Amino acid sequence: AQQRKVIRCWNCGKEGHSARQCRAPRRQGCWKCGKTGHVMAKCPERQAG
Ligand SMILES: [Zn+2]
Ligand SMILES: [Zn+2]
Repeated sequence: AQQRKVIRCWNCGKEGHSARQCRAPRRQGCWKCGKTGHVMAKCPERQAG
């Protein structure tokens, strides 16, 4: 049904801008999984937590 989306703001995920202007608090360091300061460079990707 509603199949349409505008530029999704990376970092927070909001159709309206990108990651250069978005820095909300809810932000998530990594993005392939979404967690916090941690990033793909050091993302555990599902661990013992
Ligand atoms: Zn945003
Ligand atoms: Zn991550």
